[PDB]
Amino acid sequence: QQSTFLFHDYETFGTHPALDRPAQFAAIRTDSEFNVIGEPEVFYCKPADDYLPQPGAVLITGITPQEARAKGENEAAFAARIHSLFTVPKTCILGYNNVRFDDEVTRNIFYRNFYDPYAWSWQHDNSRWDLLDVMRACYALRPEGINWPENLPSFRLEHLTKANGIEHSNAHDAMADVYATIAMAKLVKTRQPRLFDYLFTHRNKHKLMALIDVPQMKPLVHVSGMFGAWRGNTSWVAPLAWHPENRNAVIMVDLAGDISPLLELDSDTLRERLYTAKTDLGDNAAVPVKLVHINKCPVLAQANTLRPEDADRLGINRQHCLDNLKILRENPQVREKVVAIFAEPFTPSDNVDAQLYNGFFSDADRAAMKIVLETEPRNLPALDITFVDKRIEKLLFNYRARNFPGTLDYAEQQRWLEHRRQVFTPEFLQGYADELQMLVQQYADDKEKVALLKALWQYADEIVH
DNA sequence: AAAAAAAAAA
Ligand SMILES: [Zn+2]
Repeated sequence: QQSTFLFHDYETFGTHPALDRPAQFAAIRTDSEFNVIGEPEVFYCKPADDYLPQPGAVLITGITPQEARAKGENEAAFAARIHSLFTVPKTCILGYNNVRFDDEVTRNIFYRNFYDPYAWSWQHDNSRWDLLDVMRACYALRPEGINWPENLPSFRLEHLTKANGIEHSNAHDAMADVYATIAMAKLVKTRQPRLFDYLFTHRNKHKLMALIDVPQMKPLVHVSGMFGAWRGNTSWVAPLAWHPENRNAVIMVDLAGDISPLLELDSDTLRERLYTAKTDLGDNAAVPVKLVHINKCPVLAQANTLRPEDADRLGINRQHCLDNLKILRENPQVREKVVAIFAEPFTPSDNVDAQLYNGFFSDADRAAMKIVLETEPRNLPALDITFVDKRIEKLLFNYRARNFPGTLDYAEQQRWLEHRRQVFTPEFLQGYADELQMLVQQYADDKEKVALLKALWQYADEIVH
């Protein structure tokens, strides 16, 4: 066995990994130096009878449900084959914006189809990585030897390829975006091996904790999209405390922001202000507090990694940062307040699709679920097992109804049909139809997009009648 | 060993 990178991409029918369903999946395997191993993979997913796609999404990808209905297979066979690629030992699974999007989709596909939601990402020396954050880090820290497009720097993949001399034909097709991803990976590793190798070696959470010192509030440069392009997605942060409820989260202070509220205000108002919209503040200062999830490949380094001139380029004032840090180190009651902001319960939906983060499944249940996968769908009803987790019973019905409709008996068929009738209410279809209509006018002068809106209208019409 | 449901990238 040898270490490889697996570049992957999804195209989905919507922006919500739990409720929306996937459409296309692509992947290429490569060695340490980015050379294709074997054949690229690209497949579709046959969307079930209880789902209509977001019009927005179909407009973006050009993939109609009929398209995926034809050349794709059920979500259970989709899941199974992505699973076998993802679980090849010593694989680093990566992509573009895959940590916040694609991996979430992956987790839910496994959850719905009885695979471990997470194992693919740690077991047999597996790991994940996000290339979007690397591009951003490169622009902030070591921009020399690459072109960065503007409008303010854009990190949309189609722009970064075009503005560097790489084929970018038919974007938002999965296979092409993987190729472009591979493209940016080679470039940066060539032009900036120092930063690239550093970033890769720091994808794992244990290396990152080596940088984080709560008691000293030792400052760090942090590149993250939430900081905004108007300052290169970069600032100097300090760790105040480990999040009281989430163990993979550290509470940072953005030293570039205004620390009046933290000194002045108390626990509750601050929480209110933090979740106050950027527009409803009036004159009030923003809370310069941000969570960093150490399992989500965040970009962190020692302060001096942002070099004097680079900080000059992005317009980050170092003196004002050092000013803030020194006041904070002398004002420990601030640790109290920021902890308190995050130390308050939550309610999930009664929809089992949206329940992955209810908690891990036990050993006993995995066994159970392992046996589910090993049973012929036609013998599932006869299977005599009991599950501890309330979720599993509910997932199993959905699995069966969505992937194996013919294995349902009469009463289960009647149950399913009631589900479908509860999804496709009159109020919902009107909302759906209203949206298509709106888009049809908004694109009256576009044959390509109206044909899609027509297609979506037809698919909706047949799937509910 | 694994998680958590403002800015800008999907
Ligand atoms: Zn894509």
